[PDB]
Amino acid sequence: AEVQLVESGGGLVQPGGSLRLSCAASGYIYRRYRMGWYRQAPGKGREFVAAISGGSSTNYADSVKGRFTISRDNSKNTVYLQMNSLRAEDTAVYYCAAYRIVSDPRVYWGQGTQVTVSSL
Repeated sequence: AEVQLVESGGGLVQPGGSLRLSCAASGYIYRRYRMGWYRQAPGKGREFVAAISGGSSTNYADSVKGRFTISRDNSKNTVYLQMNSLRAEDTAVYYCAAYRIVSDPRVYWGQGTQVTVSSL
């Protein structure tokens, strides 16, 4: 079975703005895998942002709860991360991830998409 993760939607935006990240996964992943978003700012490591599906309820980091919204679109096999009320601390490389703890010893990562929040 094919395994592929395609991210998009990043870029530059003013503080208080909105960006929408997407992650199209192959049907083998989108159906039976937990899929989460992680971000890595320059100088730090990857940290949890939001996750969905996989039988588990939707989860958010406390710093983004109420601002970010994760969702699924069955007609596109795509997970979306809506980011509203963005701030400078949100500047990072956002990674889409898919993993299953029970049987698969692997976690699948996307290539990363840049999200910059500059005041100009």
